[PDB]
Amino acid sequence: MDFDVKDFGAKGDGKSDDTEAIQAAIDAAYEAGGGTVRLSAGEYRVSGGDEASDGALMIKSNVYMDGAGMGETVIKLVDGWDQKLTGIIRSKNGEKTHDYGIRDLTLDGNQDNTEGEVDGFYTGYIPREDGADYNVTAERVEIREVSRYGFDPHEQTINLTIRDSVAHNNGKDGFVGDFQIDSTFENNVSHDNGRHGFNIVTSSHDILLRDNVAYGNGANGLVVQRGSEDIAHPYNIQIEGGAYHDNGAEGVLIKMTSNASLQGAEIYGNDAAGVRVRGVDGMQLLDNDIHDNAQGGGKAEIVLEDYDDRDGVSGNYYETLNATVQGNRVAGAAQLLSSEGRDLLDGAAGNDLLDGGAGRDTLSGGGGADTFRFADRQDSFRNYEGDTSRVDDIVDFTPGADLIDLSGLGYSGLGDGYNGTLALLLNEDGTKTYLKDRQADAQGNHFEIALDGNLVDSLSATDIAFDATQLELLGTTDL
Ligand SMILES: [Ca+2]
Ligand SMILES: [Ca+2]
Ligand SMILES: [Ca+2]
Ligand SMILES: [Ca+2]
Ligand SMILES: [Ca+2]
Ligand SMILES: [Ca+2]
Ligand SMILES: [Ca+2]
Repeated sequence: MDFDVKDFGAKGDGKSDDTEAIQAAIDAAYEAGGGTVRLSAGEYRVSGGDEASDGALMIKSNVYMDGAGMGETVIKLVDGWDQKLTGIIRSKNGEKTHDYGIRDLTLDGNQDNTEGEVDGFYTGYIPREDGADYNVTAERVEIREVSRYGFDPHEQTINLTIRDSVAHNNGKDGFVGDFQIDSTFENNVSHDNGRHGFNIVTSSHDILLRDNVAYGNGANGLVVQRGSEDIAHPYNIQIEGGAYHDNGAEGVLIKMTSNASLQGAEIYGNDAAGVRVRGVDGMQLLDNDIHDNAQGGGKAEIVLEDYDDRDGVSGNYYETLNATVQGNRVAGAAQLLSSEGRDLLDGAAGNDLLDGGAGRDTLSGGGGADTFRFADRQDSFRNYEGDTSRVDDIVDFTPGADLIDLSGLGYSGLGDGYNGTLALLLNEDGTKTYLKDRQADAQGNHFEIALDGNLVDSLSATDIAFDATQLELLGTTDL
């Protein structure tokens, strides 16, 4: 059978302290080897213990707590509590608790009637040490009015799944995954939180974020970040679907992360850029709908940039690398900058800036007047003796609108390809146009740019900026 807290003396009347009865039900379920602790409809008042790590209710291995539904079963911190409480429901610190979860209930932090930092649901083994909770589940759970963190799974947790859950009106973050491994957040809503809707931090890796919605938060709707500690970066973070809109900061912020992907999401109405990527080694930005961002100021809907933490906790400089930005609808300017490696960068209807950096890159501007910047002669070249092509190709250059920014390369204009000029040439097929420097460097490399189509007769000098003054007069972007 199931274990009913009201059979253990829980009143569920909104005043009596039901902590002991709920914990007795949990302990009885544990003694039998596992089970379900069921709470009928009602408001159950709970309190904490002697220490912060005691939380309020200590859930245990093989024990699931199952209420009557969000707003129907409410576990609410007692009025006047003035003690920091790390997890109204939590597992034990120093124990690798496993195969437990919470279903069909509301956790209420009673922040209006209590003092101190309170978190709703807390998991993990020990900060900074090895060992993990595993097989943790939260389904159809609402966490509200906690002072710091609504859902705060922590270090370490393996195979956590939070689904169909809501976190709202919490102090800092509705959902925060700290060192989650092989974990899934799906079909959740995080809104009206103090700082973040969703926060993936502290070396979390192999995380799926599917069809989540974040709005009304004081900062990012979703942030994937290393954190404030000198620790390993998160990696393998796959965001699919969902919406991140009307937040006080960027819709989606990804910084100091490896192999992150954001696909199929709707990102609009945010105060900062819709998508901001800072020092990410491996970033896929695919088939998103990004519009009407930067509502509190800013010039870009999408920002790709590095992160200089040389004066920070790590002392390192992190370059954004290995970017594939394709298929997005972006109703504004996109700053698509990358570095060494092959990058595929596609703009949208806005006035975009594209620079793939070193390596062989494929650039396309889409609609609007787009600037394609080439900042170094080593960033696009062909070696004829080796018959090796490392030539950036521009897919859809439009001479009447787009601009090639070569202002820092020391070329003076079009010509025969020697002595500071670039030769405008057509391939023998008529399908490709080339801007070629016919002078080889010491390594036998020729600086070249490939443009798909036949542009020998329409591409002119005013389409290329050869120095700083020409860039000043011809610039197509505010970036
Ligand atoms: Ca239920
Ligand atoms: Ca534990
Ligand atoms: Ca464009
Ligand atoms: Ca590149
Ligand atoms: Ca264009
Ligand atoms: Ca060279
Ligand atoms: Ca390049």
